[PDB]
Amino acid sequence: EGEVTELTPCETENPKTISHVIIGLKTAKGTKQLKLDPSIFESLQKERVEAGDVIYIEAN
Amino acid sequence: AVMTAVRAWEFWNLKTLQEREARLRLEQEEAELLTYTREDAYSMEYVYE
Amino acid sequence: DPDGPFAFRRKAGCQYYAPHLDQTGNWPWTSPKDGGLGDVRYRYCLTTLTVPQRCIGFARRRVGRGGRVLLDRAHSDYDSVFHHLDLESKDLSQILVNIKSCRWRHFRPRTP
Amino acid sequence: MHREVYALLYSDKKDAPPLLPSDTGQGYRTVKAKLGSKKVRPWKWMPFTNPA
Amino acid sequence: VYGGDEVGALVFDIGSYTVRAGYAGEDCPKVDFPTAIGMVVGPTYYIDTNALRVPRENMEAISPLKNGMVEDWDSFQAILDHTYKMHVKSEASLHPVLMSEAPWNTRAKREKLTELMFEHYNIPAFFLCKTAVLTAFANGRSTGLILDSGATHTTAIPVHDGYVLQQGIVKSPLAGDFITMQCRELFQEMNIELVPPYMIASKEAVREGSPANWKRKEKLPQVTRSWHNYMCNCVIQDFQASVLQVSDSTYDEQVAAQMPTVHYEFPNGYNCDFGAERLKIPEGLFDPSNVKGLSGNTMLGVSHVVTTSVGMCDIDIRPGLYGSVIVAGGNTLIQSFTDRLNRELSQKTPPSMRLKLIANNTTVERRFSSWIGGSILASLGTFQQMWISKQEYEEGGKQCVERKCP
Ligand SMILES: Nc1ncnc2c1ncn2[C@@H]1O[C@H](COP(=O)(O)OP(=O)(O)OP(=O)(O)O)[C@@H](O)[C@H]1O
Ligand SMILES: [Mg+2]
Repeated sequence: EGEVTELTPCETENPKTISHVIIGLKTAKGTKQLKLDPSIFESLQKERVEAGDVIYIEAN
Repeated sequence: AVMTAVRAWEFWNLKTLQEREARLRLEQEEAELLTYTREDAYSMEYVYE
Repeated sequence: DPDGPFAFRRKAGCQYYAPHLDQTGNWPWTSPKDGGLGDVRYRYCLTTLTVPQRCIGFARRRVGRGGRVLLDRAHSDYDSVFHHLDLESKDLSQILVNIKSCRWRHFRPRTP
Repeated sequence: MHREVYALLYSDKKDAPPLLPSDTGQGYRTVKAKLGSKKVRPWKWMPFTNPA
Repeated sequence: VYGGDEVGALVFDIGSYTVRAGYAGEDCPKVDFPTAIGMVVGPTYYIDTNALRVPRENMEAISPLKNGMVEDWDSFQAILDHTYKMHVKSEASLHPVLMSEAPWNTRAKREKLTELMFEHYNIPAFFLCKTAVLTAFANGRSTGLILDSGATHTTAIPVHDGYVLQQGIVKSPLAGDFITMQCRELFQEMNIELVPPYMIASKEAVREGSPANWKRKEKLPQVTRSWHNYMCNCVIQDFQASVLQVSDSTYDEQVAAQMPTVHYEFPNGYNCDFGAERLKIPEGLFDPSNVKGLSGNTMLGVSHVVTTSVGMCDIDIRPGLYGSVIVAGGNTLIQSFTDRLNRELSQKTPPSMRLKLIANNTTVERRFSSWIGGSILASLGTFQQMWISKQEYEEGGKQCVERKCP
């Protein structure tokens, strides 16, 4: 969980193709970048997550 | 071609993530904090129980 | 008799300071574990800030030249653990046990 | 490990820098109104008598 | 009551190697130009690096300081004028001046310096503090043993409560000049022709030990032997800084030979590996009995100078002296000098007293420690009572310095 600071997709050549979705999360303790599975892009737009939005992501 | 490209890409990704971790390590070797808020400096008293 | 050459003889209206025997003396700005006076103005203790809400590690409040109150910081090998430390694996477990027993003085800011 | 640290000038060459207090740390824009609402008091280069 | 007050005072630290000057409150001297100045037969004076490094006919290289004390007051006035006009860019009568002085400065020289500063420069206030006291203050220590190894002398000065214990001062002639002489002798033994960089028009890369393939500058004017010697001393000091290293323990030929060599390239393109000879030279500071100069001499090693200086003080203060050893001076920057000194002192210090060397092994903290302490002292609000005012110099006369400045 944390405040979203970036939602930059990671473009790549397929062996536009994305291989990861980097989400930056900020908390009062600090900031962390997560190399999430690309499929999470559907849920991000479904939830309308934007920079400066507080979110939480369950591991499972 | 897919069989060869998949392995070549997996290696490229391993290399790219290692370079990213190295860049993060370099960024963390740099000083993290140099300033703190005015409220913490004067508007509060530090206590311990 | 053996002491006689340098024997101690109290005199009326006099007071004396006992010599250091158990531990060699040290400067006031040094820990009592190192024979120092351990003067509290030079002591560095774990400190937590309000922004960011993270423990910065060992720190001491010092007034600067223009009256600006500065937080000096001391390096420690466990600095990463102190960064992770808040709200009270082997080294982390020992540190947590020491803090929960309040063996370490860890300051937190509060409004007056 | 050490419970507390003692030093005069600084503890070690690897010591982290001291944290100086400052406003505008979170950006100038957020503190624009606070800084703009006031005006600084005048400072002078003036002679002073030292009774010592 | 509050933080120390800054009254815009100046801090001057005129050493035999470089003249350090600046404004009080700063953490570093704003200027440090070589003390040696060019003189043309008052005589025309060339003082700063920009003027010293260009050849001139019938220009001699001289220094106002002798044995750590000013001898030629004309060159001293010239250096002060140059410092003011070029670097300070402020009127002397507007800023108080705090100057350092040698621990062994004479009364008459102090009086003459005070007279000069007040009559000639018309300064508003003056103060004269010892280099050892300023070095101790720069480290936040009110007491301790200062160990200064400059260009002229290696001196240990015991300081207690901010006062120099003059009876405990022990001085040795082994200093930067001795190391320069040793390097000169080594180059002479190796038949290395010291070509100053001003004589080199162009140079070509050559193999190790190969004869130098360099072109001499044309239309070069005749230069005095003093200026040529000064340039040679400059290149030798560069060699000292770049190559020389103090052995971590008592010098051994086998251990020195086993360690890797260091390669140095001279200005004329000549290059060679200095092998173990780079280690033998700094050992003379620690074991002078082995120096080719005079084996039977009475000079004392730096560690012996340290132990002797403390031994002359009250035993009640020796715990403070050993508990705070402050190393200063440019000659102490030689590699591993601090480590070797610490080892030798720990071996020679009594186990009943704690020995601690302050970790100040950096060029700025070692060379400018006196200036740093002077800036600190001049910036203290409590120090504003110590200033010698012009009115005080008028009423108490030239002798007033004897009582106001301890
Ligand atoms: N990094 C270095 N390595 C070796 N020697 C050095 C280094 N830096 C400076 N020196 C030498 O230090 C010597 C003394 O310089 P320093 O600035 O300490 O003298 P000073 O205090 O002005 O003079 P003095 O005490 O002789 O009156 C010089 O001869 C210089 O060549
Ligand atoms: Mg010196």
